[PDB]
Amino acid sequence: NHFNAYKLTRPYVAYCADCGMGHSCHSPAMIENVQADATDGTLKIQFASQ
Amino acid sequence: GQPGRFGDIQSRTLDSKDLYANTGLKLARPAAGNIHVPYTQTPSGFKTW
Repeated sequence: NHFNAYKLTRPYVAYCADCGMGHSCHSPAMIENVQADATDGTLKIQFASQ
Repeated sequence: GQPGRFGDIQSRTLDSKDLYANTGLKLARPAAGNIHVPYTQTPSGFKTW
């Protein structure tokens, strides 16, 4: 319940392929992963902000 | 381990620190402007099986 490891780092921007409306942009809200890997059917998402 | 069917990657146990793979992986060149990396291979055939 302390989470100290994150404090060294910051978020960052990336090149998103769908910024809405089908037009490419740079965004602080991209998404890279899915990795379902469960059995009940939950999902983990690793998106580039904090 | 012909790629795409069963047994596309394997190892003698959970810790055999070298492992066989024939996943047909190859990477191409990106298009202009955006910085990324393209690469093509058949998906993980285990889930297909």
